[PDB]
Amino acid sequence: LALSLTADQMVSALLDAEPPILYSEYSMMGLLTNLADRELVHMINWAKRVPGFVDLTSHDQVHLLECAWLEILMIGLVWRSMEHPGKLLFAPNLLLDRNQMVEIFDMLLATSSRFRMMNLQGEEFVCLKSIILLNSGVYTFKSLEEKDHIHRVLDKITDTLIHLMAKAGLTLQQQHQRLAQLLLILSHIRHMSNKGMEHLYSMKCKNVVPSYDLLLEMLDA
Amino acid sequence: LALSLTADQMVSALLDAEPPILYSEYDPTRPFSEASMMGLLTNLADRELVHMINWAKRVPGFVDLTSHDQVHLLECAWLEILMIGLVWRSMEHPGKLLFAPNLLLDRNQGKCVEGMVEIFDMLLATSSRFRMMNLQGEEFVCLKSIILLNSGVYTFSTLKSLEEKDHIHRVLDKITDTLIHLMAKAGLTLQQQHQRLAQLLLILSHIRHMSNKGMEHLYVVPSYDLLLEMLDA
Ligand SMILES: O=S(=O)([C@@H]1C[C@@H]2O[C@H]1C(c1ccc(O)cc1)=C2c1ccc(O)cc1)N1CCCc2ccccc21
Ligand SMILES: O=S(=O)([C@@H]1C[C@@H]2O[C@H]1C(c1ccc(O)cc1)=C2c1ccc(O)cc1)N1CCCc2ccccc21
Repeated sequence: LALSLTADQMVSALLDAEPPILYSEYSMMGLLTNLADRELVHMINWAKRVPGFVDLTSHDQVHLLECAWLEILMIGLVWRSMEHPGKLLFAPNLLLDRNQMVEIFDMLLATSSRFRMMNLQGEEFVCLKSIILLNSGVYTFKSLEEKDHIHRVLDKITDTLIHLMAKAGLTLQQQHQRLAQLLLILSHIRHMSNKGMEHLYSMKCKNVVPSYDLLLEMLDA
Repeated sequence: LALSLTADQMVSALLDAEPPILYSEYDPTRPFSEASMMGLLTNLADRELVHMINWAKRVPGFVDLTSHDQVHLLECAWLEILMIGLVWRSMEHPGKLLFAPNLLLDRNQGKCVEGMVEIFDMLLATSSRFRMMNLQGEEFVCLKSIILLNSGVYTFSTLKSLEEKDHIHRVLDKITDTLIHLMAKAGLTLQQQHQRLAQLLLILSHIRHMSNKGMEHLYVVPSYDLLLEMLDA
């Protein structure tokens, strides 16, 4: 069914699957871990709604989640903070400036400024967040049939991004230029995820990273 | 004048700029130890680096940047650039990484450095992906230039600094134009063109991942001062 969707159907699906913006519950690391943990529960249920994701085996679903989770968290943060220059909107009651580790903060800030400079639209945002889910773990995996399916869904999402842009009036040159601009930021999101994951470790927080079994269990629930 | 180039002139510039293929040390002691394999790899990478700076200086637009920004882009990109070169050299050697014509390593050989094998498998997967896609040489040089300009652009305050970033993004747009031109010229439909562009750019995210994972183990890394001195020479 996912491969028969039109660009409008794809966008409508992803917009309806969007998680809500959560609040923090009242240390800073404690507040952020608690927020991320509640965000993770919504992310599984969002992932199940990304067209094509539930066609994969449970093992492959876990592997993609297991690789994309912090990138998804981060891209959501950068989206939330777009309209707050100089600050990261972890939650509406948890808005941070740099003075409040700083290297990654600055990288997140730069990404928000870039989305702002590009006038990133929410319909584009949801497509990119789906791309991360399906792409981040695909090169590190039935497996053949599974990878083929993932790449066909990814092509569907490209088509949808191009359709969105054409509908907005972008020339053909502009469509491809913007498509390349958006995807290249995904290489910066990966970078930031890997450094975040390195920073979690150096803070002695290797325990907050969701394990394969946690994801599998959350997904079977 | 970099942004005045046509697509055909960009491809020609990038092809002419390609670095040479170097050899590894001749007849090393085999089987390798951890230390010895690392030694060989470090020595090869150190010598590749010099030619990488020569190549970088010929990537259109690169020398319009300040020396400080040129070094910053190379600090961020060098390992990704070495890795994409490795993956390209290895396309026609499934299951194997052609570090040099005289250093062709399979997976079991990666195990000799604890933790290496996981990056080894990622590199082999990327080479299989390029084979599956029938990556063309002209496309490869465009990709490798994208990594140089993009990897460090987001971590550059002043009018000049915004002009530097704007210049980088404009050159990146030109290379996008060039990739599309190559694809259209090959006969791909518009739909195919956009799909193939996305597929190529998404592989860049994986190469970044591998570079992050390998840099972690490096912690060998070329210093700011080394790169600056090489750039002025
Ligand atoms: O890289 S960080 O360690 C990590 C990435 C991002 O910020 C942190 C975090 C997180 C993830 C899962 C955890 O269990 C706990 C924390 C992130 C995050 C959380 C929710 C969200 O919706 C989006 C992103 N980091 C650097 C910059 C600022 C900062 C301040 C305090 C502590 C850490 C950091
Ligand atoms: O990703 S790795 O860090 C990096 C990729 C490739 O293998 C390594 C290497 C390299 C780079 C610079 C060095 O000074 C030394 C080694 C590589 C290399 C790639 C292209 C090229 O043209 C020349 C060298 N890595 C995996 C394999 C074994 C290994 C063992 C210990 C820690 C890391 C790794």
